[PDB]
Order: sequence, then structure tokens, then C-alpha cells
Amino acid sequence: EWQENKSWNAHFTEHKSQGVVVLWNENKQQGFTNNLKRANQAFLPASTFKIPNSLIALDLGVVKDEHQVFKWDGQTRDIATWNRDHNLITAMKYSVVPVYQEFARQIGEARMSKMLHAFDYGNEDISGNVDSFWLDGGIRISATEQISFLRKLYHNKLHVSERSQRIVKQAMLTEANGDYIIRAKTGYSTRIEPKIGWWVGWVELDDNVWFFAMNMDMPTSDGLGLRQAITKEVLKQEKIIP
Amino acid sequence: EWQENKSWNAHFTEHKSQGVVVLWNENKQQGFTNNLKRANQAFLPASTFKIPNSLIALDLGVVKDEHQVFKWDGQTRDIATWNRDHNLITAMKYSVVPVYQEFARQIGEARMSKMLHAFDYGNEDISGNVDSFWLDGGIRISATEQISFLRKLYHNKLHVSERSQRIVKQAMLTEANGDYIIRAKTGYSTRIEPKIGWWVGWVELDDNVWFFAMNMDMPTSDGLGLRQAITKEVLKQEKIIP
Repeated sequence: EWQENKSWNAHFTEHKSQGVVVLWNENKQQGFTNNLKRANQAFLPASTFKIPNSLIALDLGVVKDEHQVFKWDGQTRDIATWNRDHNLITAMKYSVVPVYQEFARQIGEARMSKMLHAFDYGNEDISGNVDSFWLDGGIRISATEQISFLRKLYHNKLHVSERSQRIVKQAMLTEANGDYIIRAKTGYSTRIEPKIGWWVGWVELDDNVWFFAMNMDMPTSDGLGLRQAITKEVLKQEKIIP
Repeated sequence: EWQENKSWNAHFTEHKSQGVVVLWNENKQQGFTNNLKRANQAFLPASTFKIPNSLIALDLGVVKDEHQVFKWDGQTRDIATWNRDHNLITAMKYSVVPVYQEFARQIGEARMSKMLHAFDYGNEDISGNVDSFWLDGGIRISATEQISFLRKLYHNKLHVSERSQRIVKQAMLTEANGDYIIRAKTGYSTRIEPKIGWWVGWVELDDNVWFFAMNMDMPTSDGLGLRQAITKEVLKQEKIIP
């Protein structure tokens, strides 16, 4: 059911990095990882929390649809792309924390808590600020728990409308060509050690789906591009993408 | 409102071809084409008809969803990719005519006709076989009429469920990266002269949508790759994609 493939450590080694890639072959119901222990180590979800946050926001009508504009609050922040208006598509793409903090406040802690329990999402713990707990509060999730959650979203099995699930899956769209589609979400946890980068989602093929969840040590933002590069090196080695 | 840009003819000429590209800037409500007359010349839609056919099939419950398997009928045809099971995603991707002919028969001519009128689709004429009229019957549509129809689909304004429209737009997904998303459908009209290639759809940007509809003379299948190559040359020249 779960197999360790330590040869993938060569892709981390090549980039002077360390972390885990977890793959799940949906057709065969079989998982693969370079490190079973790290696969099951729970971290702050950081911006990967935008997936469940989007679903809850849409289902409660905090977000009407993927076109509704969320006005920049006019406070210049660190990331140029944050200092503008966004919709759900662009807010996901650019990981626009302030937009999702506003979602979180409107959702409120009672409903956020009930929904993470219904989703069976990581440790289901929202302790801290309703608008920052995924950055510095109690919520923790492993690579393998990310895959469990993503599988429910792919199959429209989460306790929200089909419509909410379709809209978030649209919002997750990251890459597509004639060979594959990637629906995914990046994350960078900086507020508590260890500082990690996340990439979680799935590769749609004609005849299969490969779920993936990877995290890696991210001492500085310089290595953030390694999240995708290392995941793709593994996907290429396993012949999942050309 | 409409501007002719004959410089795009250079991209057709380079590939020893003739045809039209029509662009529509959604934000500015402004169209551009290399040939205003050909932009308005109606042809058989061929496999571009898979867009309205999918919508009507989904709305009537002929197709439950994008995962439902359409069993190969076991008749070896000319196109390898047709001789296998398909779902809506793979049937669109590979233009699997036999699957859509079966949809057409279950829809039936009364409902097919009522739906094309509701969609204001080309000349709204289904004369011919209910299961081949888009290949050799009476239906005709121009590049500009394709854009009018696509705009209604993009905005969920067609007289079918939001769900049907979302599923077909998912099924149209052709290419995505960090710069743009292309949702589109290819077509090759071969059964009545002149033989033409179609590519119709849109480019999603962060802050805008560019609708496109192109057709070109396609005497042999050798040039089918020119549909995308020439459209992209135009999109690149207009700085819509890098």
C-alpha cells in the first residue's frame, strides 16, 4: 500500500535540499514516498490552507463566485502582486494572504472549526486567531493527510456543494498541456520552525490521477522554485509526465 | 469596435496558408481580425460543435458527469485514440465523433433544434442526420458567431444549468501556465468543400479574457498543427501571451 523509494533523495541532494514527496496512484490505490517518517510529520499548512478556506468561503456565500472582486485594503505589503484587487482565481495564484484573512473573519471560528472537522483536515485545530491560525496557530497537517483531503476534493466527497468543489478545483489550475493537468497549491510556513515549502495537488492523465504532497526545508525564500522543480523531477523519474 | 489588422496575414503566408483569426478583448468590448469578410463567413462547425453538444448532453442527463465512461463500440476506426473507452474530458480532447453521434441520437432532433435556437448558435439549422449534421448537414457558423456563443458560455449565460457550463469549460481546458489559460475546441470539416480547420475558445489572463475563433483552408491533415501555431503567433504579436 505504501512503498519507500529512497532514490528520490537524489533529487533533494542535487538541489542541496531535504524534504518529502508523497505520490498516490488513484487507479492502483498505492502510495510512494522517499521518506515514510517525514511523509507523516505534520506542519503548519500555510497557504495550502487556501484550498479548505476557499471551499468554506464559497459554501457559506462569503465568496459568491470566482469573479467577485476583493478590494486591496490600500496597505502596501512585501509582495507587489498583493497590492491590487483580486478574485478567487488570482488570490489563489498569488497566495494573497490578506484576502483569505478577510474570508476567515467572515467565516468565524465556530464555522471554521465545524468545517475542518467535517473535512477531517489534519489535526482539525484552529487554536489562535481565526484569521492567522494556518500561519501561527494550532492547525497541523502531514503530506499523507494532504493527499487524503485532496482525494475527497477530487471525487466531490467533502461536506460542501459540488459547485464549491468545482470552483476551488478550477482555482487550483496551475499547469496544463496535451500530456497532463496539474491542480495544486503552494505554501511557505515561516512563523514557526522548521520553515518549510509545500506543494500539494494532483496530476490528471487521460486514464489516471496521481495525487502529490511535498514539503521541504526552506530556510530562505531563494529555494521556493525547488518545490515544483523537485516534485517534477520525481514525476519524470516515475514516467507520470514526460 | 472592429479593426482589421492585415499584418496577421504574414503568419498565414509564412505557413503557405489562408484563413482568419478573430480576437475579442472582453474588457474593452473591441474585436480584431486579419479579414472582416472571412470573419463573418459561415462554415460547418465540425468538432467545434462538441461544445454545444456537450452542454445539451449534460443538461438533459444523457451525460451524468465528466467521469462517466463511454464504452468503445468495438468498431476499429481510422483514428487510433477513438478505438478505446472515453469520458467527456478525453472525448473532447481526442474529438471522438462516435461518442458525440450517440449523444446526438439520445438528444433527438426536436430538443437539438430547440437548444441551438436558445443558444442563438450560427444559422440554428440541424437539417441532415441528427447524428452528423455538424459534419455534413445544414448547420453553419462564422468565426464572429463562435465568439458570441463562447462569450455566453464564459459568463454562464446559455439556457442550461451553471453546472453544465462549468463541466464543458473544464472539458475545454487545453493549455495553462503562470501567464495564461486556454479553453478551446479544435475542428476539421472534411465532408463538404472547402475543407477547413477550426480553433475556437479563449485566453484567460489575470485581469482580462481574450476570446478567439480562427479557421483556415485545410486541404490535407498535414497542416492541422498550424491552427494553434498561427493563432499563437497572433496572440504573441498582440502581447496577449509572452
